[PDB]
Amino acid sequence: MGNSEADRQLLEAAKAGDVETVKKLCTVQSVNCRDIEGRQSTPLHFAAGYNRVSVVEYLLQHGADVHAKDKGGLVPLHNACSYGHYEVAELLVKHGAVVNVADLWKFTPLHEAAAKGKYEICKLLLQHGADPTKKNRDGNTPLDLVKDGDTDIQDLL
Amino acid sequence: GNSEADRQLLEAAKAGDVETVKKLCTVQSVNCRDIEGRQSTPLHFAAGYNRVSVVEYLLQHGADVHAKDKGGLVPLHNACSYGHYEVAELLVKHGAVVNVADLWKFTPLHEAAAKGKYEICKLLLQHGADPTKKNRDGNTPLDLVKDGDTDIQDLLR
Amino acid sequence: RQSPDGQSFRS
Amino acid sequence: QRQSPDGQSFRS
Repeated sequence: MGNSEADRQLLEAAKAGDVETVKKLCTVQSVNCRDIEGRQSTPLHFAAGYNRVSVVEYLLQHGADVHAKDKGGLVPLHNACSYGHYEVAELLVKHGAVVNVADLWKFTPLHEAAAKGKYEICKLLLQHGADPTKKNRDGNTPLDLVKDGDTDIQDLL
Repeated sequence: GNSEADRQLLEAAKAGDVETVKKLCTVQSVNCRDIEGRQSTPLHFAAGYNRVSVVEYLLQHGADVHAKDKGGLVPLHNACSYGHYEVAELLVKHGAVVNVADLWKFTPLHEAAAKGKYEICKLLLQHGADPTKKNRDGNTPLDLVKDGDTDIQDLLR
Repeated sequence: RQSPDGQSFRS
Repeated sequence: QRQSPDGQSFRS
């Protein structure tokens, strides 16, 4: 089974930053619908990972769930951090995003940012109390995931 | 005042309204200036307000990375002052001069440093930004760093 | 473990 | 005096 045409259109619009279509399709029932076809992202996951600030804003003001997890355990903040979207990350935290949350393999937003080499995001998450000693399933901290030649995030971490 | 077309183009650039930019932007209009503000061009507006699609279209349609507003600022100043990394990346890729100075001799690195933007500073540095250049006051970008953005200070050290 | 939905750059 | 460039830090 697939999503209704309307939830499909809502998810697409969020991925594309089409705030006018989001307004049209966003209700209390639909706001946290899931892309069952893909990896079960909510509109907010899509908006966050694609850096659609105006959609993130609208979604959050309409009861979007900062705690909702996709098929792999990720919350929208993971998406924002993995892709280095600083403002989005800041908006999520401002609206209640838990910074220390872990996905199914115990990766935290900070693991993501570190591995991705996203310096400002690391500082942001730390500046907001993210725990650098957290280990994922492999026993790796965020520091452990920092690439060689990325000397500057190491010292930060 | 500006012609209506020019006014609409400048507003659309500020707004990130790329479809309206595409309809108004010609070789004659692309570097028009806002005579009722600080003589920003459409690229100054798009860069300052982090309109990536607009920045990209404009760069591909004759927009001048060397154009200066009433204060001698080029669009890279705008991007750096407001911490828009991708915008700054796009400007530098299209040949923005990293060491350009405004009327007070502030360089983009002076702006990034004062506004506490690390990755921007790192980008400018990697591109030959001169951390020793002094503005008219005798201040280097290092001089302008807020104590304590010690990472920035260390970067510029 | 696959990527999240999204991308780094708007360009 | 020197003035801010046109722009803003956050889209929101």
